Amino acid sequence: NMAIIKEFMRFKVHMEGSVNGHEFEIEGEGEGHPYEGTQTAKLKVTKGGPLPFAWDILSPQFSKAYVKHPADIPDYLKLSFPEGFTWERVMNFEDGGVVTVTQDSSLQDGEFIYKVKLLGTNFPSDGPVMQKKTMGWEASTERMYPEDGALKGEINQRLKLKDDLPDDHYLSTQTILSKDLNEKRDHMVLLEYVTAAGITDASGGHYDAEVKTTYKAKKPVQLPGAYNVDIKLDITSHNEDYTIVEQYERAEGRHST
Amino acid sequence: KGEELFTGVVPILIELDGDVNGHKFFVRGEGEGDATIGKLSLKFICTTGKLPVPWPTLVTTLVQCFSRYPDHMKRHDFFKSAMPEGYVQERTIYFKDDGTYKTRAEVKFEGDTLVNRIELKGIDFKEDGNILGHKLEYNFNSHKVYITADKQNNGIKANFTIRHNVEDGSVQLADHYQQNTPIGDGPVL
Repeated sequence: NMAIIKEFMRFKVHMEGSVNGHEFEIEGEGEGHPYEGTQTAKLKVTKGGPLPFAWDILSPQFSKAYVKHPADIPDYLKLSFPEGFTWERVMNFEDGGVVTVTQDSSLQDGEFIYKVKLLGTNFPSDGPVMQKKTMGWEASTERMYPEDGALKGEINQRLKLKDDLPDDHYLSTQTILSKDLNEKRDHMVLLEYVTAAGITDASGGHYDAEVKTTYKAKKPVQLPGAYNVDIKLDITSHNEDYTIVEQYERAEGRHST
Repeated sequence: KGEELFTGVVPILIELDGDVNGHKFFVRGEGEGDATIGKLSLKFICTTGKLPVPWPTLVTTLVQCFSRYPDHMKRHDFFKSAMPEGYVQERTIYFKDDGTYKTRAEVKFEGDTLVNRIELKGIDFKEDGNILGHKLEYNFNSHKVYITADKQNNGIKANFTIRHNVEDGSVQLADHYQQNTPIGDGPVL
């Protein structure tokens, strides 16, 4: 009927959080097309600015009512309204850093209301998060599936690191020198083979996080089967110290197999 | 990026103006590199008549952008990254118990061909030494070029030792100290 969620919706978001002992608050405004899978937001740091850490760990915490769902796939979070839903999330980064979130999504006066509480913990001081070496998120796929009477999701999320240098490696060389027997000038004929080596593991460009989210509707609505959601988050702009940031996201659901 | 340029066979032009202990010479060469297999096929010609130095000594001097970088190491390729703009390759070669080469080269794209233009100056070479005396065998051996990226130059550093077989059975070593640097001003990655 689309009487509750319109084709275009605005939301308001508040985040209070503490990362490595640094408190802060963020208030922001956003808008988008819930059925098209597209949304934007402009965030402002209202307290504890500027932030000593990378913005990229906060960006995924700013909206799953905006995911585009096929008709045969029940939209669990859309159906949760007007009452709304909450979600809680655990991000485990490869270097031991952890981000935890609890959020509340409600609907008032034709606008979504987001309330966020966050903690980052055990981030190494020379790590890319505290060193602001992150370049933003790679496109993600969240595996969704019903469990414990709720909707859960699972992401292997790649964060791009600031490009440093070639690092350390070597080149293996082979060369044969010959002569052209019909060549009347002093000359050298050469054939050479060079291949690079010294690095196996292949990833110094990326910072990985194991993410597990739980989405609970405040009222008992219909749960979908197991499926996937493709997600891409972009930072469209920002100021120098990242106290003002604009974001964009596209998310669309599809069948798993 | 630049990897697109090297996805296939690339024609090569090389020009060298040398000076060694006053002996002046010019060497030109032509051929094609393949970066996918890391192969080089080239023929070089001295236009000044007799070459005052042995050919093997000019080999390292005479286009590492054609080195094959395995898929996982592709982001670590400095040479292809500077293209088409190109890079400046400087070396100082210490020949054991002998003189030293000093080279400055610009490796870039002129049209569809990869161009390497070198300027070489040798000094302090023994008149009866292995180089000026032409005692080196005609052949080359396998080596390892150790590459480390250096700091403020927005580019890479390198060093390695070349083993030149001497016809008397001994070995003439050449210590290479290399540094590179882009041409265009901006991000390389």
